Amino acid sequence: QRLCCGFPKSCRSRQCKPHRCC
Repeated sequence: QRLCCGFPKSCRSRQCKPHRCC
């Protein structure tokens, strides 16, 4: 889905932090 890099709500996760969108 639009998780970690899709929408910023997932960027608060440890795994999502280091993405290009995060």
